[PDB]
Amino acid sequence: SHMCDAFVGTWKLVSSENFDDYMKEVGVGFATRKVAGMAKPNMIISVNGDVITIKSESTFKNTEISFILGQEFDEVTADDRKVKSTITLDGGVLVHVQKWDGKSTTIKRKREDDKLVVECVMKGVTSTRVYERA
Ligand SMILES: O=C1C(O)=C(O)CN1Cc1ccc(Cl)cc1
Repeated sequence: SHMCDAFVGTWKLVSSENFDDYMKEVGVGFATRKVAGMAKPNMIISVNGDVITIKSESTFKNTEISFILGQEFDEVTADDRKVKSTITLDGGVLVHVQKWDGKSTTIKRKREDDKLVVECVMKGVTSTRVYERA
């Protein structure tokens, strides 16, 4: 049903801003921040029926999530948090909320021009990560 069509594909990270500070706010430790911050992941997004799959492949970690919009799931993040996640579409933006230990962070993924822009927010700290088609 052409849900998420403009997101589907293989995307490569081309810029990052404020990611170390976002990771600090989330609680990521020093060594993981350094290695994770170096990574240039590819994000691979696909849809099969109602199921969306987002894979992230990098030299740091490979991650994979599959989900149905609005339906909570378990996620182990790249930094090894065990979180409860819900992903919805809000006005054409994929909004990914992660909950763990009474904390919450939100990752928004949006298409803007030929890029896919990822905004990661923890309390007052935002990181913006820009991906281009691979
Ligand atoms: O899901 C994404 C995505 O498509 C990014 O660019 C950043 N991110 C969150 C994130 C948090 C912590 C670590 Cl260690 C690694 C990634």
